[PDB]
Amino acid sequence: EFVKVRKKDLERLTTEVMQIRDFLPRILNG
Amino acid sequence: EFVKVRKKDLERLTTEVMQIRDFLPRILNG
Amino acid sequence: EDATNVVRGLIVELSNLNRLIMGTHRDLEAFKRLNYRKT
Amino acid sequence: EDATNVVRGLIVELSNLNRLIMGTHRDLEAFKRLNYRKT
Ligand SMILES: [Cl-]
Ligand SMILES: [Cl-]
Repeated sequence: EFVKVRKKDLERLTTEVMQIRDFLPRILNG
Repeated sequence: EFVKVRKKDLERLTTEVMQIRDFLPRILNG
Repeated sequence: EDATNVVRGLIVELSNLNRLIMGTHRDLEAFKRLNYRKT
Repeated sequence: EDATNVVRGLIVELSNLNRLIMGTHRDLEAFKRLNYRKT
């Protein structure tokens, strides 16, 4: 089963994920 | 413009997002 | 079929977390800065 | 059109971050526990 998603919204979600990936590890690792 | 996404994968992504939402704030706020 | 409301919900949640991450980052940089001043 | 590879990439990234969050949580609970033993 597939659902439809706006490409721009998936690009935005990707941006948010990449931002947590880039800045969260340095905080958690000290 | 729309793209297709597996419902199960969007449900999994939602689970991952809800888990960061539930456990990350307590760590960051001390 | 249209999962826009779910995805936009995830964008809002993750963007809130990202705002909190950057505020924590700036508070940690500030805390380390103040300890050099105290010591 | 099929964005499965992108979404699965996000699942892998977020699940890696969630694993790191729980490991940090357990390390913080352990650190607080050891300070009560030291003090
Ligand atoms: Cl924002
Ligand atoms: Cl996992």
